[PDB]
Amino acid sequence: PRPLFMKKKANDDARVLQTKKENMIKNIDKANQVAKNYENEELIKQCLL
Amino acid sequence: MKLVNFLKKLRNEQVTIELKNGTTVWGTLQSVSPQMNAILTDVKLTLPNIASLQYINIRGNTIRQIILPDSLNLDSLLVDQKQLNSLRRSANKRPRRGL
Amino acid sequence: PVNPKPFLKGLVNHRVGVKLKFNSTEYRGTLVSTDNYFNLQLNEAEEFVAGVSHGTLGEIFIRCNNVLYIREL
Amino acid sequence: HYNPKTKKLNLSAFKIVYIAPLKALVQEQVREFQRRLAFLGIKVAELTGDSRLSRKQIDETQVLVSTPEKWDITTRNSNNLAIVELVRLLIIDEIHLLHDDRGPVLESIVARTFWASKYGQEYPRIIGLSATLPN
Amino acid sequence: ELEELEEFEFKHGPMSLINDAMVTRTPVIISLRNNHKII
Amino acid sequence: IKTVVLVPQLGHVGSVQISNIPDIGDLPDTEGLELLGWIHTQTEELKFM
Amino acid sequence: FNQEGDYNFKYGIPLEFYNEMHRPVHFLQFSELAGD
Amino acid sequence: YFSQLKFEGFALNSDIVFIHQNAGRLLRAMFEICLKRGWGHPTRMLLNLCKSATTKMWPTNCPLRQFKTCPVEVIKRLEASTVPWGDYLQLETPAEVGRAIRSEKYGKQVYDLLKRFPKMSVTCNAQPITRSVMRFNIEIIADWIWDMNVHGSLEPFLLMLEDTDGDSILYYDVLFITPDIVGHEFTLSFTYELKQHNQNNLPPNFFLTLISENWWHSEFEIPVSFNGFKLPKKFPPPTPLLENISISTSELGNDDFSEVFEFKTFNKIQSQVFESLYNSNDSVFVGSGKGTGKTAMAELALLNHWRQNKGRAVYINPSGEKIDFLLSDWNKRFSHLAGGKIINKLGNDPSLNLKLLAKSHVLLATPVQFELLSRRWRQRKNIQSLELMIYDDAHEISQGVYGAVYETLISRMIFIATQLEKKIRFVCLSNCLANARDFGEWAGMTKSNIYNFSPSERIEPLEINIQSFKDVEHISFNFSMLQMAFEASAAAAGNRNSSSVFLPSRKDCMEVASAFMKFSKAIEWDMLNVEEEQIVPYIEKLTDGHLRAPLKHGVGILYKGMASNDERIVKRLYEYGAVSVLLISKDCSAFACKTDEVIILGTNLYDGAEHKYMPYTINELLEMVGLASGMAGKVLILTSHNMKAYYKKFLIEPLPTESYLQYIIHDTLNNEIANSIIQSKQDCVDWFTYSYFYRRIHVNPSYYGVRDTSPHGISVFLSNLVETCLNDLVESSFIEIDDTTEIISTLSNGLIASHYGVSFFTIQSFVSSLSNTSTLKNMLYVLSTAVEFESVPLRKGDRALLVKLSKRLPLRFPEHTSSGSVSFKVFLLLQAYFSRLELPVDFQNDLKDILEKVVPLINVVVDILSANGYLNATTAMDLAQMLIQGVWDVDNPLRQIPHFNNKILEKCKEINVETVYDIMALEDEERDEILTLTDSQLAQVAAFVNNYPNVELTYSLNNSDSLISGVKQKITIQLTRDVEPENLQVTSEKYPFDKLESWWLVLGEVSKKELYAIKKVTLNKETQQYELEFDTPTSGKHNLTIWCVCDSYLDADKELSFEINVK
RNA sequence: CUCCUCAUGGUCAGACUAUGUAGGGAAUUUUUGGAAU
Repeated sequence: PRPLFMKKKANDDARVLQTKKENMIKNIDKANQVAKNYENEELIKQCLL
Repeated sequence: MKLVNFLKKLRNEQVTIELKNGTTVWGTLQSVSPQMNAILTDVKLTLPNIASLQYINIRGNTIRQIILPDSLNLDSLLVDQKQLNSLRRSANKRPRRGL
Repeated sequence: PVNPKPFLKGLVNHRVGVKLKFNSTEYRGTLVSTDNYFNLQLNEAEEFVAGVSHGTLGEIFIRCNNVLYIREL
Repeated sequence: HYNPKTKKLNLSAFKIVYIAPLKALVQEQVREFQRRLAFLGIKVAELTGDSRLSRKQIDETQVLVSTPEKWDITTRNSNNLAIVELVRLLIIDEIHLLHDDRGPVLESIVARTFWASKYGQEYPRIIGLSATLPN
Repeated sequence: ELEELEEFEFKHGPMSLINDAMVTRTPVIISLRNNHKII
Repeated sequence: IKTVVLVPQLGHVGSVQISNIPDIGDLPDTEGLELLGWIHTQTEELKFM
Repeated sequence: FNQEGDYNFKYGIPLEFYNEMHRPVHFLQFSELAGD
Repeated sequence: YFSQLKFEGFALNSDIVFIHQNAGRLLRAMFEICLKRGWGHPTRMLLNLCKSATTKMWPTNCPLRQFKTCPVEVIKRLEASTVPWGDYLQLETPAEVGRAIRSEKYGKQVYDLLKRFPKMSVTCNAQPITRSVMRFNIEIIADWIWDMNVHGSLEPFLLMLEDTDGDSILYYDVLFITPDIVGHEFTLSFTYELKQHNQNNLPPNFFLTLISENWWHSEFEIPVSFNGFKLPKKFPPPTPLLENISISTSELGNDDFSEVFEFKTFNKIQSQVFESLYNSNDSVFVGSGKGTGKTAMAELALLNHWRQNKGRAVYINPSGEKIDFLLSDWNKRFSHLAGGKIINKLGNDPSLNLKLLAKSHVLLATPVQFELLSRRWRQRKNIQSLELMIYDDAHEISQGVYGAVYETLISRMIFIATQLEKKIRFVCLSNCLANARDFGEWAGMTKSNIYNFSPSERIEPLEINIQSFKDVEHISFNFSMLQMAFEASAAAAGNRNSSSVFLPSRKDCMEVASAFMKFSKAIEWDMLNVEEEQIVPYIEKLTDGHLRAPLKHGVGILYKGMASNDERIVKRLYEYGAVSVLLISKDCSAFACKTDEVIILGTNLYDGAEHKYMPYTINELLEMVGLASGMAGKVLILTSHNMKAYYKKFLIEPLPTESYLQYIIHDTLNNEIANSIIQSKQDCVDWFTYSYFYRRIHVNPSYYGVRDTSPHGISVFLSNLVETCLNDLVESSFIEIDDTTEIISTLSNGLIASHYGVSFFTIQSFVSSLSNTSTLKNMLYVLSTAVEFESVPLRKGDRALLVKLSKRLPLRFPEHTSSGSVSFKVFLLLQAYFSRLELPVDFQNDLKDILEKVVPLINVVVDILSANGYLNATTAMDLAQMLIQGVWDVDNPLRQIPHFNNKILEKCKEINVETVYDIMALEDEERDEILTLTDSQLAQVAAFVNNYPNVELTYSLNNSDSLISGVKQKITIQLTRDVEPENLQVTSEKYPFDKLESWWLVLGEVSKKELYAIKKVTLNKETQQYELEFDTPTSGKHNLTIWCVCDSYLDADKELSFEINVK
């Protein structure tokens, strides 16, 4: 009750992930440094703007 | 292998160290350096009339011999470094076993 | 050059005697082997103290550091 | 378990338990036992609570000073039963604790000592120590 | 390779006496520098 | 609907900020999974978006 | 958060909107309440 | 407290001290409770909380805090950096880590500590066993580097199997990752029964999540993929048992066959099959049950075969120890009644088992042996003519790779039947199987011929009592198990019943024996039911150095490797009732001691190779429950909770049978190509049409990973598999494929590999390691690294003792491979074979197994070097000699002669003998002086001397004057033997298995280390000639040295050197 | 535990400092004794 079969029928990315990951970490690192730097203001902010 | 490691195992052990100068030492090993420099506490020391000393550090080369307790398990303490070296050193058909 | 190591290698499998620095002990026996650091192994060893036979020791190991000299007998 | 002639102490034979209700009093007791038992070369260490003894040190030790709760929980566990059998000497300090609601733990421990070990069946020495009490 | 050579040299050298001692569990006598002997 | 895909977002009351369409080709059990749509929560009963 | 930016994805169980992973700022503020 | 807040007002601080001491307790309790309940949302969060009580921190505080050496500034920076933890873990370059953590200092330290943080590449392949039961094969890799200070003793990791939501827990287990497991590819298997609705409609995936009980934020969750997993049909019930007893020994035709069975009336199950069995000649699936005699039914089949004047019979059981017992019972009775028939058991040699295949009417062999012998059916025409086969215990085709070997044999025979148009009667004897009818169908059978019964059909009602205990998964047994076993034994002993307990090892048997004695001494019953003075006369021998004291108190010891006499005494005590209790190790399930009751203590046995305990096969348990029958059959099984549902189902209900060919396909297809039946890939697919595998992949495609279920889908998936196979073979140089359907040819590697039957992977390993200028140590290592040694067991003691043994051994294992791997053990046991150490009886068995494997392997080692044309094959030959004999080449030739020891060797030095050939010239009086010993040993020595020939090496060259470079130059070497052999048997004490002698003729030049020619010869005659067709070397003068080297006997090396000038 | 070597990440113009599945701490200036009497 079983049919016969035919053999003819069958017949860098990781580095990029690690890289984009490194750029994500570094960018978040620069951003975090910016947050640390951010961590009177009305008149000074008016003078800047 | 290195017996000094076997000495390193000997912390908190009460021992009597005979020394090359003939001095007898009795105390609990706090540590032994790899130099076999032995630091001990609660030490009675007899120079060739005992002096009682809180802590004594002995330079390894001066140690003649160290007499260990008879209760110590030498079979267990001797085999370490070989196992550590083995640990440092360390397909279809996988299951010989079935269901 | 004839080095102490080759002379000693040729001395293996021969009856030898070794005078230690103390001179308190000399050992006469067949020279079985010697290692690179020059420790000595003798067989059928005999001990001569003060030039007289103390006794027959047998298979014996001599710490290198004690050896004053070795001579062939 | 220790010969008068041969001065080697037999470590693996006897085991000792001292039931002191409080951690602090356990501590005090332990220093006392160390002071008095130092000449035989005995390890007197605490089994209870902040003591934090593991599976091994119990085997290594000879004299134990425990609080009732932690001793109950140690002897309740099925794997250690060898240690429980090894203990010859069960000391109960302040048996008058039975009045208070921790005392239930002591009587449970007592019941376990008599009734629970019948397969080895050698009953340890039990010493109660208490303030003077009626009945 | 170096480890192998060291173990082998140890085996066929004068060290063979103390190696043979450990394997056979045989007694040996050691003349020491203290003028004491250990059997 | 076999696969819900939860994505980077910052929500507000009645509004939300959402990242791009996800690139999920790498994972298994994705053999041509088409993009059906998206789902969201609200508290107001509307017949329109 | 970046409105257009790349992210890796995986199968798993999603967390609560207010869950410990989503509220890290609160722990530094919580211990910072007593300070040091 | 989680956040580390010490306080000024100390009332709060006192309360928080209380919470400090009891918090991890309470939380841990809640976690365990939820885990018992099987609730997904709470259990993970509770596990995190427990971790937080233990290590005092939050998830949002980085796990670097719990390192003792990690500094404060760094952890502050990471807390404030708002970065996913996975990214930091994925970072590799240390400088790049320092840049990522934005402090250049300490970066290297941080990366070191990361590689000290747990990191797992985890995979899981689920697969259904049947529709209800679902087995998960998990591959758990551990990439982190160990530290005893930081990590501690071991790493407990909780493995959760939870549903697609994460709502409820399906299955859970705690697993210990030891220092040995880290970095190895570690498989973990478990089963789960499904629900009714989840059975009907099934989810896209289940979540498999690993969490550290200690380490923070491990969180490795890999989806367990269900995509088009289609479950099979409802299990069909077995053929019914009608009520008839009336079939008996009177029905059979000739009355000489009625004196056989030592009973008259047959059993209830045998009476059902008897009509199709004894009368007709058709293909019969006899089927089920261990207790109901399958031996008896096989006997009937054999008689039916003889009755028709047929005469060739193949009885195949996988258990080699019960084969021997069955041979002992058959030869004394069956053989003499027909009156001529030769019953034999096959040995390790292909040549010897061939000569037995000729001489003997009936052959008994393991599937591996007879598959290896029958691999060339075209070339051996005796195997084309085999009329009748009994496949005994066909349920063991499920068992590992060996079951796949055994279906390769079955498929090969069926392919032979179809190809040769031969009528071959297959009698398939097996256990209760749910998928049995499909299995018979593929064998050329009919639904009427198939008889499958349920396990409950047996005639001795047997209560299977399974009892589950806690924290047992990581241990062989615990103390509660031991008590309960003792209680059961006491019930049996107080009753008239006799009882037995089974154990993982000899060590475990000893431990349980001492324990039992301690239990007995207190209670009334230590009783042996016999006086204490009777028992010492039986145990006078005292072999098995501890078997005395346990057996003296009424508990016997039984394990493989024992002194046989001593074992037999134990068994006799049991049968006579002297010992009411018997402790049998696992491997001795083949020794069937009928019991009134059976206890099974521990379901977990340790193997080193796996590096964790693994539960027993349900097959082993079956062979372990066949022993006991009553007044009422009683079986106690001491099991875990995780294994309870697996044993409680598959013991009572039939075993679903599957096919493991998909693992061995490389080797199998290699074999087919070597036999050149499969000329092309089309030919191979048509060959895979005969597999029990094929039928199976159709009925249950989800188990084999073929997602498409359909004729086209099957075809595509199968062709994919075979294509992958062919690429491995051409890359490994087993074959070659070229377009003109398509043409495939065989190379020298595939030839030998397929002929000896060594697996593809082993051959590939040999190829990778073996080169020119290789040493004997390297060759021996290469030999030790193989897949054939997977079946050599280790529990922890074998490995530690290997370390202790290594002081005393001639060689030293290569430093860059793993000590725990079975290869190192094989290495040291070969060392202990070369030097005759006094081995523990545990290691003797492992040595025996190794020896059963090695001879083909060492043949492959010498021949592969010949194929690569290196003259160092001499050393391989010497090593092979050493394996056949048991002595080194340089150590002493004298020790080769059987049963020599130091003292006796000295007498040989006394008479100044060097070679063995001088012993042949000796006379009787001198021999008597040398050996004073027993008569059997003297006889074996005499046989050794006789069959060890003094053979002379002579050559005759065609033309010495005309010598042309690069031409095929035929030489005729005349070889002549001292005595013409009666038979070729090789005699060795330390190599128990039988060997036929052979020889290698060798030609090569010493300085270049080039072997020009080699040939193998079996010298039956006294004098022969052999023609080496060998290409000549380059121009000029060429040294050519011919060796005649025996495969068996050392110091037989006969050499003749001659030089020719080639133009 | 300590010093060296090596590797390494960083900083400075070879040196310094943290970490390390690393090697080591018996042949003249130190730790495998010329000490012993």
